[PDB]
Formats: sequence, structure tokens, C-alpha cells
Amino acid sequence: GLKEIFKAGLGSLVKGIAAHVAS
Repeated sequence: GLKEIFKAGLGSLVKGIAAHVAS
């Protein structure tokens, strides 16, 4: 379902991406 893709996908990427800005 889209929930696994959304929750896991953004869950991992948001850290790798936002970390630079929201350290």
C-alpha cells in the first residue's frame, strides 16, 4: 500500500535530506 511506501520512504529520506538544514 502507499502507507508503507510513504511512511518508510519519507521516514528515511527526510532524515538524510532535512538533517543538513534541520540538524
